[PDB]
Amino acid sequence: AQLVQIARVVHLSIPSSWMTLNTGPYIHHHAYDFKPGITQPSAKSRDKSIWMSPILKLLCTSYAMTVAGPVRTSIVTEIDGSAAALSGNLRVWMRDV
Amino acid sequence: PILLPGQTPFIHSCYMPPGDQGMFSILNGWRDWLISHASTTLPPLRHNH
Amino acid sequence: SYVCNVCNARFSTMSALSEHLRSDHRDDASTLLATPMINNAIRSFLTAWDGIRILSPDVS
Amino acid sequence: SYVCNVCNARFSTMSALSEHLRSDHRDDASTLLATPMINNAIRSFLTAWDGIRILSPDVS
Amino acid sequence: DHRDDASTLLATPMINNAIRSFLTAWDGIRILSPDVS
Amino acid sequence: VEALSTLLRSVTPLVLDPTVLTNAITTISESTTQTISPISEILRLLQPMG
Amino acid sequence: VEALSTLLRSVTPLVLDPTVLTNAITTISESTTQTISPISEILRLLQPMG
Ligand SMILES: [Zn+2]
Ligand SMILES: [Zn+2]
Repeated sequence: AQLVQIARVVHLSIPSSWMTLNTGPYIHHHAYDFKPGITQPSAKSRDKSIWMSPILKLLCTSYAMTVAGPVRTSIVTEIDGSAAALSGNLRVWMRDV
Repeated sequence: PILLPGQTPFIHSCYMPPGDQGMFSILNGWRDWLISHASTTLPPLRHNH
Repeated sequence: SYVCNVCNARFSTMSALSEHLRSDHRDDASTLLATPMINNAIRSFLTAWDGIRILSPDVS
Repeated sequence: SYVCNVCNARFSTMSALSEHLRSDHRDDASTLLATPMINNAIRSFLTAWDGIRILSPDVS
Repeated sequence: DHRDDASTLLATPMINNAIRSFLTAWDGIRILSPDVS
Repeated sequence: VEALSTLLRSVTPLVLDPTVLTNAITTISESTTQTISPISEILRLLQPMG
Repeated sequence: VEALSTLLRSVTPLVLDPTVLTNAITTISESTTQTISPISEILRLLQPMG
């Protein structure tokens, strides 16, 4: 599965306005969901990263595209709750709908 | 939006995504000012968030 | 002047208040020692054994 | 009126505040301020632009 | 200060679902009461 | 027996700290991929009944 | 002692850059499934008052 293919499972899609830009590689290797030297370890997605990382990358690139000016590297720095708690709640919501 | 309270006008690009994504990105940038300002202006809520 | 809501200290600028809110009344550093799946168990254990609490050297 | 939420100075217009932010707090990193960071990013952008033509100049 | 901030799912749902279904399926095998017997 | 037990507790330099046990146990690393974690298990068992 | 220390710091070609150590450390690969990462701990030890 591709990044967007899996990220759409929670209705995270690509805006039509982006369809004229080469966003692929940026989302692939410029939106760090876990930079070792910056992220707090609490945000470490661990094994669920296989399906967690695309979601975080989509959120990161969305924020980066939001601000004006040149495109900058996007990095997750912290999740207030543990990444495990976030994954658990997401699984609950996925099961609910 | 053109200008939020406490911010500077024209800092949001047109490529801002619609829907929840746009909301999240806006709030993420706006986070710290809101939290600090709320503390000064309003009494604290009754149990942790 | 700008003020806190927990310790209710006062600050000359909003920026100084923000960093205080991000540093004083935040979570403790010891929480980061282990995974939540363990920390909850640790918390349960300590709460369970609170009855063994040592009495103050005044009642004795 | 408007306040510079870092140095706590007051200003009559958003223009005056914005000019103060660009000029005075040119290198600050407080999260409450955005514009100095973007300007800093633009400066990085230009430096990369130099790296382009420095190994690919323009001929007449 | 805290009320429910420690609340999540605290066990693997797959195992519990498998367990719960299994017990329910074999629930018909259970014993009779001495009155009925 | 109760009276003597209280007296002993009242006067003694010995102190019991459950934290010391938790600190020692939690030093051990293990994979998060196993369905069963002994560390969680023992901490659940150690608790007093009643 | 403060006087001499400031004088020393005033004139010295030596420069202390904390980043070099973190870069040398953080780049070490490790499995994410272990419950304790020594990298995080050692960072947490020398990070305070950085
Ligand atoms: Zn405070
Ligand atoms: Zn200022």
